Amino acid sequence: TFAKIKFSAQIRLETGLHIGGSDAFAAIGAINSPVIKDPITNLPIIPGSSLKGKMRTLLAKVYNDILSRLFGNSKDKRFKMGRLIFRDAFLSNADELDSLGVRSYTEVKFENTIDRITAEANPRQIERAIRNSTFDFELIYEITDENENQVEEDFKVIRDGLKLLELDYLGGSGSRGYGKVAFENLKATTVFGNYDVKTLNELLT
Amino acid sequence: TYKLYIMTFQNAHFGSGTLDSSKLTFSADRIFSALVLEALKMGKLDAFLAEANQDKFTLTDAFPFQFGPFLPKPIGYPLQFLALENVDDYLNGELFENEEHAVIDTVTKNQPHKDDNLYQVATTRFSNDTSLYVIANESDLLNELMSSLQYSGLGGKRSSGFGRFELDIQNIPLELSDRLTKNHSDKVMSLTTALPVDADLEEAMEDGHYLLTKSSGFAFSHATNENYRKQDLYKFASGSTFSKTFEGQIVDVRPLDFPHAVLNYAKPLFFKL
Amino acid sequence: KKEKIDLFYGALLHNIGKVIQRATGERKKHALVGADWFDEIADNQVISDQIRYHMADHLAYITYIADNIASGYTNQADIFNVFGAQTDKRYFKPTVLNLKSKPNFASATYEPFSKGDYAAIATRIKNELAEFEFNQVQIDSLLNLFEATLSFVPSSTNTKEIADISLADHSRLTAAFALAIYDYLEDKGRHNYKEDLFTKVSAFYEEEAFLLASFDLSGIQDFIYAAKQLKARSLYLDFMSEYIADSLLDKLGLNRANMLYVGGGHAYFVLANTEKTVETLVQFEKDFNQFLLANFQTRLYVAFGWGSFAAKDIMSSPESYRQVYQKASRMISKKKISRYDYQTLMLLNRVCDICRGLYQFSKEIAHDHFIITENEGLPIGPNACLKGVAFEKLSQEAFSRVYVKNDYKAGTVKATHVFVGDYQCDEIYNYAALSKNENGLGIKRLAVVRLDVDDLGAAFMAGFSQQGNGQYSTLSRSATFSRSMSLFFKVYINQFASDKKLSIIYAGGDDVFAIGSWQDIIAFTVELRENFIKWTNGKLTLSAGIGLFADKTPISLMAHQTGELEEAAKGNEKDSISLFSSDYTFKFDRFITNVYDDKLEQIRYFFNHQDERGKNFIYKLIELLRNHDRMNMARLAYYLTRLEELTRETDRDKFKTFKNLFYSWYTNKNDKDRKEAELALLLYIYEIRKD
Repeated sequence: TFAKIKFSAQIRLETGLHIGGSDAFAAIGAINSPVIKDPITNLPIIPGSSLKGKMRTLLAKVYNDILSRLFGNSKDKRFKMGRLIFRDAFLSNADELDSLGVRSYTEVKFENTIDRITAEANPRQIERAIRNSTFDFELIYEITDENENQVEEDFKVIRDGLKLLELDYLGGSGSRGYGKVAFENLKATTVFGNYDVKTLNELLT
Repeated sequence: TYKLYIMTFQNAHFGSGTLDSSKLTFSADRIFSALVLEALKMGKLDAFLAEANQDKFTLTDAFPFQFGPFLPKPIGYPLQFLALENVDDYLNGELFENEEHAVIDTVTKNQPHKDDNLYQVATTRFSNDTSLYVIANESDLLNELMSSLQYSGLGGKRSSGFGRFELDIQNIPLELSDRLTKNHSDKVMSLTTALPVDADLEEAMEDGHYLLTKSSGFAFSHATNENYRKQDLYKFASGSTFSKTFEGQIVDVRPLDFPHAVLNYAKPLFFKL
Repeated sequence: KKEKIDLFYGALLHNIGKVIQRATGERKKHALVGADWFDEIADNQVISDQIRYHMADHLAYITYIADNIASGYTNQADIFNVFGAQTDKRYFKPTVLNLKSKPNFASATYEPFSKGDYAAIATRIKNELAEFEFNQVQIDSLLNLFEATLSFVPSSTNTKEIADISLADHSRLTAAFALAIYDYLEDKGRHNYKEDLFTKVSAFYEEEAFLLASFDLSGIQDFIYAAKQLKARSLYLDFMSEYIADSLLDKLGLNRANMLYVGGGHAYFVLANTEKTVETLVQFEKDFNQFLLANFQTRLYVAFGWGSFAAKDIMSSPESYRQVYQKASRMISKKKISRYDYQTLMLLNRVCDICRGLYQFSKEIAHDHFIITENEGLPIGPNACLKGVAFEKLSQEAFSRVYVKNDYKAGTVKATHVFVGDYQCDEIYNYAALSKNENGLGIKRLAVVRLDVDDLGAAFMAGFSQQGNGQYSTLSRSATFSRSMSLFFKVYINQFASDKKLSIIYAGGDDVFAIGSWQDIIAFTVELRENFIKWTNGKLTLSAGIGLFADKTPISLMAHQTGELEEAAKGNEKDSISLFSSDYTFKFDRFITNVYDDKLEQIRYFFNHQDERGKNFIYKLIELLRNHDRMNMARLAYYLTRLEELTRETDRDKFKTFKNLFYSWYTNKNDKDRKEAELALLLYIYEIRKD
């Protein structure tokens, strides 16, 4: 009864996002915070750790177990590495952003820090992705012997955690913009084994 | 022996000792532990152990596969990987490049509430053509477990993206499959991290040119509730050349007073030269 | 041993008359002059008679053959006259090693004198020497005395080809060969006579005595990698690389000056070629490697390799010498590939002990005397422990590793000098909270240098290969070159870091890693390169990567990022410096004489002598340097001409001069003066930022 029922969606940034980087040498007028990127393609990525942690911290606000068996726990011997594999999300519409005229897949937002009196400003350049970027998102959930009583309950947590991630920001300098995201085309499909996907695609969308 | 098992990764993590350092390839330890855990996740651990304890079961380490197979550098006769066409060309005396198969880059991550968790994870992002190909005895059980692995990842920090691959099970080129033995007697190279049984340790240590790797770390378990470190063994690396073939073992490196067996595939598979 | 000790002292005092032949000179032979001067110093009959008959009593014939094999008015030539250019002379000036003073860079004009101050050196020798016990306990400090004093006077100094090796190195190597001869003859057993094979026939030259042993402390680099602790760890490995040599010579019938190259991991020796020597070498290798298994578990491994070379192989011949090193390094590489014994892996496969030791040693790092105890802490060998002590001492020593001073610290007996270390000025969590100039403006930035010699492993065994197909390439020239590099990078660097707010974490020539505060970091790198090239007259250069980091950062990320910077500097032309980034990799000469001394002084002289232009003009110039289209030339032309007119007509001339210089090194097609100007503006706008 072992099945892998992979979720596949499209992350459309409804506001451009800035998922961090690694602190390197920045010059005087250069970018003070570049986005995390692919080293071989130089395109903006969304790491799977930055959806796992974000969705997990959103679902920890709702559900107090139910949370440990989807995101793992190094204690609690039955839930160690539980039931979800995230994946890095790459730009799906790289050509649709070349069609409607866009020079670079990242924008650079200039920004400052007016420091209460003296009232001297302090600028900043942070790099964002742009707000029609769409990322190829995958999420592998797994069916096993222990799953089969609690499979339906684990979709009212994944779908709820995507609905929460809609109305929260995603990955970075949000609470002042920066993270608005829409999930397009929620569909589930078995990529290994045998499981009916028609019953939860009705519950999706 | 039988067919290759081409594995296209795109951001895997193969940690060598620390989380901060990935090593571009995984030994037969890791692919065998992956197959054992994917057989335990299904209902078929004991069938895979019955196949693995049988003599004909082979696994070798992963080597790059940009367009053709690569092989580890034979230690000491005249790099780290050679093209399958360029092995005999290298052994008679030539020079090559250590081609860039991947970018090993680190990414800084944190846990935001804790304010003491600021870590780095080193990722081997492969280079749009490179795959890794374990050589194995083909079976329906093995292809079932391996096509299960391709949706379950491989390596470290998976469930965070790192290590999810896809299969291509291709036949061996006929100038490679001539040279894969287990019982030849003259000038052979191990292309998997093996360890001889004590009758052959003498003959391997005398006339052998080799490297030591320390296979240690924690034992993953669904039945312990805390994590115990394995028994920290040392084994002959890939590319280690010997006087002749030896017979290796599946080492039990279980923790002290531990429920199940923590195995370690160190049976060899050889390349003639 | 009473024969061997007298043989050793006579082999060092072989040519002590050759400084007394110079100070208060005569015409008579230097053998008689030294052997009569030595009679006024403690009057040892055997040693004095050995000096009477070294250049013609069975012991004296060993010294006679040792002079011949060691060999192969006018001032001492420098060792770097022999590398890859046949155009310099550049002699030295013989005074002293002061070890706490400025160097004596070889000048091209010191060929003349060779006479002046030798009376002072001879008085130093008479003062420290004359009250001497001549036991094997005091066998140590006489070598330190010779390398302190006789190290910059020349050898035989006749116009023949050598002209280069010092007296303190000819005597050292002569004592090496003399002890090796005595061991080969006494363990072959035949010694009747010593004279019977040496003085009367030269058939002794054509057989294999003299195994050149060696080792290699593998895994030294990855062992090193909470930053003073890293300096303590590197110095721990340095004392292990000393103690291996010292104990290996203790198990033999030898001492130091059966030695060559040390430092880093490598070391080279000269031994007997008896069976006794090779079985005690294999025994000592096995014992020390199972020590390293007991404490370090394959992270460190010693691999002794050796090659037996005949005496006429060094006499000349240019290819068989490298064949001797090839035999040696082939055995080292074979044991490096085939690490272990059989049961040492069988037995092997079935809060902290030494980290508490390294913590206590990181506390004790500030001392100078280092003592070898039976059980104190920090094991550096089988039945050995290593402690750092002050002069509150006299608790059961076995060696005293005195620090870089080696003359003023050489007051206690059993004193081996070590050359490592020093200048930790302030603690590392304050180097970015400094820089903080007295005017109060500057950017709070740690910086770190990693500089290494370019082409150094090629240098040690192939630097002397250029001048002449019949290459010079002596054992003694390789010894003096290694001594020069260890004397530069491990001693003199503490004087190039004299008051420069930094801390040198480790330094060996293979790599020099120095964190600090960034103005003095760049000043330290520039002074180090210029003093190095005055030290070496080119022909051997160094390349550096200078990172720049905020405070409260790791030293693993930091060291790795500036390692990537030094590798991007290696990739350029391997004579290059990469400030701060993966671009900006300038050649080092263009960085010194065309960024500091040319462009940044002309930027600083502009913006400090006018009030109307400020930071904003500089930022808008940095942007136009960073973009540089063909259009930005016209846009920069319009900008600078547009700001001509806006000046006060009293500063319009000075702004016009700066306009012409900036436009001229903007529109220069060669792309040298554009990225150099961009870096000069980055450094200038760094050094004038307020809080």
